[PDB]
Amino acid sequence: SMDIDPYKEFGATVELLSFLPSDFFPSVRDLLDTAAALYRDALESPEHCSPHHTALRQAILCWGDLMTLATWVGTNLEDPASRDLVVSYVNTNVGLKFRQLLWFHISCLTFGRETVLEYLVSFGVWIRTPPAARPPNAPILST
Amino acid sequence: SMDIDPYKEFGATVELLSFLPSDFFPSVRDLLDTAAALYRDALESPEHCSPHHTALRQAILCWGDLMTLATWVGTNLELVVSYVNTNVGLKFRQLLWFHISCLTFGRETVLEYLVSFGVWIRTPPAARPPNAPILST
Ligand SMILES: Cn1cnc(COC(=O)N[C@H]2CCc3c(C(=O)Nc4ccc(F)c(Cl)c4)ccc(F)c32)n1
Ligand SMILES: Cn1cnc(COC(=O)N[C@H]2CCc3c(C(=O)Nc4ccc(F)c(Cl)c4)ccc(F)c32)n1
Ligand SMILES: Cn1cnc(COC(=O)N[C@H]2CCc3c(C(=O)Nc4ccc(F)c(Cl)c4)ccc(F)c32)n1
Repeated sequence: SMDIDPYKEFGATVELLSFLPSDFFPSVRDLLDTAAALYRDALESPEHCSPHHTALRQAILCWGDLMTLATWVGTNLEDPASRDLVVSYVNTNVGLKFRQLLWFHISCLTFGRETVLEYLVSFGVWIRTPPAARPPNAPILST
Repeated sequence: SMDIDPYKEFGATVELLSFLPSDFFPSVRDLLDTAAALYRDALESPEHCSPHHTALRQAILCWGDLMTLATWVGTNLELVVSYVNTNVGLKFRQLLWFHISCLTFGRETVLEYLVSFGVWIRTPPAARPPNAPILST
């Protein structure tokens, strides 16, 4: 009966990240490509660097495990579309969680946590303003 | 792809933990229970506390997502649960044990114990002392 919030220690919460709609978040493919492109040397490094790095390290690997289970279904699980349904669960339902988690951490390193959090409410408020009055410019993430 | 080692930032490797045999590690139920008993308050806290705390936090939750998925397949299809607890179980048993033990007794102590144990257990019956080396504060 323990309840740990992956975001608590970084000044956010699961409720908060779910304020951004599903379709705001980049893909997992695109997210890992970006972590590598901007951070491989630090993630692969033997320094802590930041708490963010530590967490990101763990989430890439954890997504890894979920993906190596997804490959293992089929190549070991005999039945046909009862195999596809599992790999479909993995890539859409859990994938959303990790899309949230990875975004949060790459975006925090790239842009700074306090800037990430402000952009988060600002986009959530903005996107929910209906088209009728919602400005052309969604707010921006920068630095 | 990049090759990240979850142990590297704490001065060990996946290789080095595999030195300890499968049956050295407690069960996951037993590991999570100890995490809670010894650390619930720090793990649920809003401070980082330490890199070990940060990583362990993520591992518990990760194991949780795998259980979540495992409970899901049983009720949404008709096992896959064989693989989750046999193959993947061990990896999290290693990772959970490593971080809990590092916080409990100290990284450098854990690493000394880990080599001394792997050597000791490999010394065959005929000559292995009956008393294994000890892990303690
Ligand atoms: C050039 N510049 C300087 N500052 C800015 C930022 O501007 C915006 O994007 N404004 C947005 C804010 C939300 C909103 C609403 C609104 O009422 N939104 C809303 C949506 C959902 C809610 F739940 C609530 Cl309470 C309010 C109506 C009109 C708006 F223009 C805006 N640009
Ligand atoms: C002064 N100024 C004017 N424009 C700018 C820069 O504007 C951009 O084009 N910013 C982009 C960068 C990505 C991003 C995201 C985002 O979510 N990015 C993201 C973060 C982490 C990731 F891993 C990935 Cl794959 C994407 C959300 C909103 C954005 F506006 C922007 N400065
Ligand atoms: C001379 N002396 C001084 N103290 C003592 C008595 O100490 C013990 O009985 N040590 C035990 C403590 C647990 C443990 C483990 C272990 O790794 N346990 C473990 C670690 C982390 C966990 F999360 C869990 Cl559930 C179990 C491995 C070897 C051990 F010897 C001991 N004699």
